[PDB]
Amino acid sequence: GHAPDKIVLDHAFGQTILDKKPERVATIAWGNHDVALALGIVPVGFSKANYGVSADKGVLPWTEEKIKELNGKANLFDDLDGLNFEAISNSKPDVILAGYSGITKEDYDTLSKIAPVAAYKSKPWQTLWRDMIKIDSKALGMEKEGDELIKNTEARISKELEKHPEIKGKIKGKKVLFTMINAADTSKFWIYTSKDPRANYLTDLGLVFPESLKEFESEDSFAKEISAEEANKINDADVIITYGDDKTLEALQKDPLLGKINAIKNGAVAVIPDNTPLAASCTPTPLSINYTIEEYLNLLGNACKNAK
Ligand SMILES: O=C1CCC(=O)N(O)C/C=C/CCNC(=O)CCC(=O)N(O)CCCCCNC(=O)CCC(=O)N(O)CCCCCN1
Ligand SMILES: [Cl-]
Ligand SMILES: [Fe+3]
Repeated sequence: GHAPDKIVLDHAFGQTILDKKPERVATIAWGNHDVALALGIVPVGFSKANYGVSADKGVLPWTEEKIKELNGKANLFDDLDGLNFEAISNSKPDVILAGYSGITKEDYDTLSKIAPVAAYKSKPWQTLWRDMIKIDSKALGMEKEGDELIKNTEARISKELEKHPEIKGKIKGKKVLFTMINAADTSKFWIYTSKDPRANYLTDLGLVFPESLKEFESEDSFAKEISAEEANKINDADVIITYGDDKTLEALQKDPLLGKINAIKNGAVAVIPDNTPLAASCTPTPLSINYTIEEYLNLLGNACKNAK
């Protein structure tokens, strides 16, 4: 029969060429294994999740669910402390997926000696969920199936919003900032920029970014650390999203500086329970979205009710 053409990947570290569809697939960093799994491929090895589950388990629920539905088993790399090059070698992969990753040039070179690497396009950790699918699925020789995975995922998002008309209308057009605010040390906090997939995902849910975000937008990173003394700059946000717990909101409202911020003052804050599957899903994968989007929308919806 007719064999597939060769695959040319243009990424941040140059170019990667595959001559056939890889049968043995390794993935690293975050989420890339879910792209392979959503395409019906069980990886010969992938990185332990360093967020959302105990280190003992190391695998997120939607990821584990798909694996068992494929009658496969989870082969985890012991790489919570950093890339485990030997473990990757032992898996004998034909390709290494890293479309969403923070690997360095040094990392890429070592990995490429093991197997062809699908790296990110621009800067570390600056890959949006659609682009993550595009990169990873192309490297698997499943570019066409990848475009259909994107289509079906976009459809799942849209249908879920349609299931909750009140929430959809409530959050539509609301100005949002995804942040990391620690109620313990409120002297400074993080704001994730539009280059970050967990911020971009919010625009898929119907929300928009305030114009103040542009000031913090840059080529540097996916997140910007700003002082609490500059908190007035984000008064144009209707709703603020941050990781935290059941004591976070009240602590922020009682903060002398942060408590003056409109969204915080109004209670228009979506607190995502830190180190839970829900929290981990905020940087979306095709598997995570289907698993958590309804719970996510309920938090966002409740926060946007307090928005003026
Ligand atoms: O390796 C990660 C772990 C979980 C993660 O970083 N998160 O942001 C999820 C919520 C984090 C929880 C508690 N962690 C830490 O608070 C520290 C600061 C932190 O993670 N931030 O996002 C703050 C801006 C970052 C510091 C730059 N650090 C890096 O560039 C690493 C990737 C980084 O910190 N990025 O956020 C890119 C993310 C790949 C998403 C998940 N992979
Ligand atoms: Cl509703
Ligand atoms: Fe982070």
